Amino acid sequence: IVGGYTCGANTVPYQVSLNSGYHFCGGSLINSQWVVSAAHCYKSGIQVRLGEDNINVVEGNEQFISASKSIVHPSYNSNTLNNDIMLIKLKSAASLNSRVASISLPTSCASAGTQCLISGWGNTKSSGTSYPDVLKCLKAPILSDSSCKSAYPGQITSNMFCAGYLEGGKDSCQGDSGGPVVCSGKLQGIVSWGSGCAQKNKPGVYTKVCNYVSWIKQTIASN
Ligand SMILES: N=C(N)c1ccc(CNC(=O)[C@@H]2CCCN2C(=O)CNC2CCCC2)cc1
Ligand SMILES: [Ca+2]
Repeated sequence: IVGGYTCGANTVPYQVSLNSGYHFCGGSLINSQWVVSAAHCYKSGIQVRLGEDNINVVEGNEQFISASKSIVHPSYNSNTLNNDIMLIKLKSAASLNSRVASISLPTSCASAGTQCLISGWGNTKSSGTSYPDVLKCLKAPILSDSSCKSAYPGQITSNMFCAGYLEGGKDSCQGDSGGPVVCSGKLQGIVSWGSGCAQKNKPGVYTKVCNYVSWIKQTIASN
């Protein structure tokens, strides 16, 4: 997160860290046994880290649980990043508490101008690299369909939206991938892609979760 702020410990209790001996992606807890993340975050050997603030110190409240299943959308395309969504089943259920909590799926899609909360342990620099120890936060609005397509012509599918700031300076970045965009208490986005980070006229692009609620339920119910 570039241009954001320190969230404060466990203020984003649905935020998880995907760990393979290092933080590599975020995700969102949607019930005691399932996480939503990005298909481009897929790999073998994922450990889901719940309850985290400082990812480099065991502070208390952490739950580390291996993934038992990682289910990438069968229509994911790694070139266009269409259908950039993955479900992870935990090997054991998480113990839910004030520090480890699920986030609701949407009942409907959000509209342009909706303010959302984006969070993660990704890069904090728009030029070069700096990676934080504690969780960072950014409030960002959803942009219009047309502004999104005018920024990234021929690259925005019906399964994507843009959010952020065209003037630059405030954005998600590498290492925030797979993490949440939460609007009015609902998970509406997944951190997916963009050109650079926090660059003028290049907002962030997010997977449109409302298009996947039925797929998520249907897939969890059969797994
Ligand atoms: N500016 C952001 N909001 C942002 C940008 C990138 C990420 C992480 N995702 C990525 O790095 C993904 C994975 C595959 C390549 N990719 C892309 O973002 C590549 N950038 C595209 C290429 C042409 C137009 C812009 C996360 C956030
Ligand atoms: Ca920790």
